[PDB]
Amino acid sequence: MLKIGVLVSGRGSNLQAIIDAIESGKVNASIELVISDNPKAYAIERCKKHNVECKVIQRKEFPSKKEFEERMALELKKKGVELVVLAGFMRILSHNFLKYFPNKVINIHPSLIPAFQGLHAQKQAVEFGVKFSGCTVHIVDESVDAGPVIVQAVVPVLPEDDENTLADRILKWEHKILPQTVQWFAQDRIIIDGRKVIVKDATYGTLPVNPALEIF
Ligand SMILES: [Co+2]
Ligand SMILES: [Co+2]
Ligand SMILES: [Co+2]
Ligand SMILES: [Co+2]
Ligand SMILES: [Mg+2]
Repeated sequence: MLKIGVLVSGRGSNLQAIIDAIESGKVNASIELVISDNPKAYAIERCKKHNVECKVIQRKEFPSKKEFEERMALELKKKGVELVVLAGFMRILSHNFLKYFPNKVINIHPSLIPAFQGLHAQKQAVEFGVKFSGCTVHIVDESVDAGPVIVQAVVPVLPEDDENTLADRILKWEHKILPQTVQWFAQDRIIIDGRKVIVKDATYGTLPVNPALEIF
C-alpha cells in the first residue's frame, strides 16, 4: 500500500475524508502518521477514534524553524511515508522540509488557484464576487498556493453566499478530490513534467472535476 503522512492543525475534516475513503476500501493507502502542530486540534481526536498514529510536534518546542521542519521530516521518514498530505495545516513549509519529499508533498486549497491564494479564500471569493470558485489539490513548493496543479473542482457562487455557505459547498468537493489524488498516487499515475502534472489514463475536459473523479 501507499504509505502516507498527514499534517494537520485544526478541525481536520479533510483528514477524516481520507480515513473514511481508506476504510471503505476506495483508497489503497495507509496513514502511517499524522502530525499536528496544535495540541488541541480536533484532528487528534479523529486519529484516536480510528487508531491512526498521531504525534503533536509544536513549533515552540524548537528554537529554529529549520529544526522544527527537520524533526517533522525525520518522523515521517522513520515511518516510511512516501506521500505527505497537508490537511488544514497552518505552518509554511520551506526547502528544509520539502527537499526530503521531491514533488511528494500535496495540499488541498479552497479556491481555483492562482485565484484567491492564502487565508480565507472562500471569503475572498465572496467579497470579490466571482461567479465560480472551487478547490485545488496541488504540489507544495516555495510559493503560496501557486505550485503544480493536480486536479480542480469548480463550484458556482450564489448572490447571497457568505464565507461559510460557499465554504460548505466547496468542502464537499475537497473531501473527494484529495482522497482521489491519494489514490492516483497509490496507482503510480501521477506524472510530473516541469510544473505541469498529468494523471495517467484519467479523463480530461470534464466538469465539474478535471480530470474526472473515479472512486467517487
Ligand atoms: Co505505525
Ligand atoms: Co491521536
Ligand atoms: Co491554502
Ligand atoms: Co453569484
Ligand atoms: Mg481540513
